[PDB]
Amino acid sequence: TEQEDVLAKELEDVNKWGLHVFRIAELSGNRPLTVIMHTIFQERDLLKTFKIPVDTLITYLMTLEDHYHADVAYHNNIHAADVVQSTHVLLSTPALEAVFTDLEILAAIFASAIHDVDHPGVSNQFLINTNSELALMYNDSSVLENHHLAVGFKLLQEENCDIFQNLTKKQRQSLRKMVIDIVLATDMSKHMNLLADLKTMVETKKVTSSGVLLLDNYSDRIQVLQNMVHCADLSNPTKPLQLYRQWTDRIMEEFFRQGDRERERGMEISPMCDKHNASVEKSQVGFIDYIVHPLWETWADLVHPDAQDILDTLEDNREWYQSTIP
Ligand SMILES: CCOC(=O)c1c(C)n[nH]c1C
Ligand SMILES: [Mg+2]
Ligand SMILES: [Zn+2]
Repeated sequence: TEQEDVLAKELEDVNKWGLHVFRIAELSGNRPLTVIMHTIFQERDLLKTFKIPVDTLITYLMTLEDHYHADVAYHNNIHAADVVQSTHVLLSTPALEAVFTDLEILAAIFASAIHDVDHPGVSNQFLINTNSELALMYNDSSVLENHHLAVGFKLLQEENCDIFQNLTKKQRQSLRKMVIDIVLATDMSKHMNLLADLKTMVETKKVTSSGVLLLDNYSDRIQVLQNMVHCADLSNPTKPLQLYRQWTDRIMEEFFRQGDRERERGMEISPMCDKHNASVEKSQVGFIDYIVHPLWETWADLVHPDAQDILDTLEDNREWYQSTIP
């Protein structure tokens, strides 16, 4: 049908920053994670490399996607698809050419796909403050992130869902460890420490004559993968403005809903969650200045000059949001 043809055409931009992910979500019947993951797995020849049966991949992807909440405005299957595709583009950076193995590539992409699964639309701090069952289970540390991992891995056990069935025991152990290390690193409470270590690597950077990064041990390799997926997670402000604005509307909706729950419970309303006392534009400029730009400028230095266009877009968007403040 016409819908299928237009979807296929939009998916031709899968290797580009600024993919029309919302349009893909609409055209696919709200299956952006399934179609984008499938497209990327075919593009990178991952099904053949890891002997993943196509039916198994689609079954797992659809099940995983079903565990993202359709009533959560930001932390849903569209965000997951976006982080997956963003990681996919970052992995193709010329400075990282042939740096990571196929298993490491698989781990980064899989981690991106499951990284927010079953997100309830409220923060770790909210879960801790409300004495939730999740915070009790996880002892207040990386509560959501531990849960996303547990669900992502548990779903592999469903009927015809083990996409890693033909990996060796060693490969399965290695992939699991890498995925856990990556998703736990998406917890924002770990941002400052991750950035500090990324800055240290940039200062002690070792490269070939062409500018390709030389990473030998696991500690350095996983650190780059952790920061890569963290950058992908925090990539909305670096995308074309039309996309960024849509992501902002979505996170503000989610935040305001959390603030409504806090207000009625007599709790202090979390930053950016009070719909009656919000400054959306000022908050975006602040988030770029204090979190997103420091991170992306450091990533840009690591892969210089491959991320210049991304950094340029970030700065363009910061300038535009600032202009909306009288
Ligand atoms: C698109 C704008 O996103 C944010 O402001 C934001 C913050 C702050 N925390 N998480 C997100 C996604
Ligand atoms: Mg998360
Ligand atoms: Zn996320």
